[PDB]
Parts: sequence; C-alpha cells; structure tokens
Amino acid sequence: PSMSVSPGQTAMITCSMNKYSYISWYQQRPGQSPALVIYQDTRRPSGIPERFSGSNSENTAILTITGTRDLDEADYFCQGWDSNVKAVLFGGGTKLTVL
Amino acid sequence: HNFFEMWVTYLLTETITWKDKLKTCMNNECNKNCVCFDKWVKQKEDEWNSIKGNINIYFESFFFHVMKKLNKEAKWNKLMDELRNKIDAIELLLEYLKEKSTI
Amino acid sequence: QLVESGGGLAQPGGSLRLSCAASGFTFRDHGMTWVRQVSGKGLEWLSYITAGSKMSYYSDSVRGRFTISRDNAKNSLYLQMNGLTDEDSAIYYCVKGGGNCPSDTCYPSGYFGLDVWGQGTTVT
Repeated sequence: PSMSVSPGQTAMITCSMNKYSYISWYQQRPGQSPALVIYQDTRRPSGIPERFSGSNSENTAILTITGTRDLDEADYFCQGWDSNVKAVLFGGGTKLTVL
Repeated sequence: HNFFEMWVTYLLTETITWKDKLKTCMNNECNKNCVCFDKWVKQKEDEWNSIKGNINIYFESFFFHVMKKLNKEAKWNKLMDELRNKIDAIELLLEYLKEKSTI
Repeated sequence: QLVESGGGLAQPGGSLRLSCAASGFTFRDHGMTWVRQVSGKGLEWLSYITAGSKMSYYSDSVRGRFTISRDNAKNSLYLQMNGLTDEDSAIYYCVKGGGNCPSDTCYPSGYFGLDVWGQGTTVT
C-alpha cells in the first residue's frame, strides 16, 4: 500500500500485526541502502533528528513522522519477530509519496 | 562482571515468571505461593545486599539473555511499561517487588 | 564501514559466493545479517549469524539451501548459495546485526534493529 501525504503533515504508517514484537523502521532512499531510524519502538540513534517518532500500542505499530520532508521519500518497513519460528518478519513497506 | 550479568539475567527472568505465577493470586488457596514469593523477595533483597543508572542504559542491555530464557517480547514490554508507569533502577525494580509483595 | 565483493552474474545452478568485510567495527561481539532486496520490491531477510557463530537462523525458503559462516580474525563474512533461480536476482546487503550480543544469544529482532547496512553487490 501507500499514502499520498503532503509535506509538513503527519503520516500514519501502520502494519497492525496481531502478535506483539518490537517494531523497527528503515528509511530506504532510492538507489541507496536502508538505515536504522527507530528501534525498541521509542528509541533513536544519534545522527538522525527528533522528528521521527514511533509507538506500538493495541497491536498496531505507528511510525509518527512529524513534519514530512521531501527527503522522506522512502519505503518504511516494519521489523517484527516471531519467536515461535525464530524468523524475523519484515513488513511489505509503504511508498510514502511526498508531494 | 559475568556473575553480575547472569545475576541480573536470573533476576529479570524470575521476576517475569513470578509475575506470571502471581497472576492467579492478583486477579482474585494460593497462599503457599504468596509466602514463597515473600521468601523469594527477601532472598533477593539479601542477595542484592550481598553484592552491594536508568532503564534505557542498564535494564535494556540484558534483553538477549533473558529473552533466550523466556522468548516472549510482550512480557518484557509489559514489565518495562509497568516500571515506566511506576516512576540505579535495581532499587526501582526491588521497590516494585516490595509493593507487589504486600498486595 | 562495510565493504563488499563477489556479486555479478549467475546462470541457474549454484557456486556463487559473496563476501563482506567489516572495517573499523567491533566484528567480534556484534551480530551479522544478510538481507536481499529485489529491485522495485521490499526487503527479505535470508540468514543470520550470532557473535560466537554457534547459532544461525534462516528463512523458510533458504533454510539448508544457503549457508553462512564468519571469520572473526579478518572480520569478513561470506554468503554461499546453491540452487539459484530467477527469483534470487536481488541486491544482497550485508548487514551488521544491531545490539551488543551477550555471549552468543544473538537474534535479529526489531528491538535492537539492524543498524548498519552495507552498499551491497548486484546478483543477477
């Protein structure tokens, strides 16, 4: 899927997996390798600004991008985990189109 | 600090599996488990005193070992959310154990 | 910084190996991951290896068919394939597994994430 979101507004990207796991997100620039953005559902490494926010409550992972920029044109993938089969479940990714 | 690390691992693992065992007592004949949990928390107080920060630096670094013992990330996040709603963090976790022990 | 070699062209069959050497990183006590990505499609995790290389996880399509092993001295991780088909034409990113890995208990959760992704080489 995708969401056509105008610049400067809030994008609500949901995976809504039924089983809870800590959900990470990756900003894949086109023609470029993905980079870690949000981990442990709240935390964030140094070098990326504060405007990437995330949460996972009520079995729904929401990556709240506050102030979407033209540089945020990326496919954002959930990183799940399934401890029953010991295989990580990457999300399908949404083409977050920035107008 | 390998003994210290495995002690913190066993502390968090036994804290989560005593949270699971006291779920029957908390949600209203389990008085044997209550005095056993009281003896357990007194033993952990004595062992912490025999040995002798924040969550995001100290408790979040023993995720892999505890999760190998347990394999349920939701229980870990319920523990972390309860400690976040409650407030080194060892004193915080032990204060949580004392507050759950009296009720 | 991750550097890569070994990608190129492959007919259907096997015997194609990629390499990824870690430069300037603590390769001994971090996990290591490879994720492929079909161009125009999303990511797909294939293989993982722990810090002590005693545990390894695979997907449902690549379990047994692929193999992986690490050298902690030269800090280089290889991926070896057999039985390549037309669906395996993807961009194979060697990835440093995030976290700290107490002993060899490493698994690629979204908790610590996958912090460092290499540039990768094209596999046709």
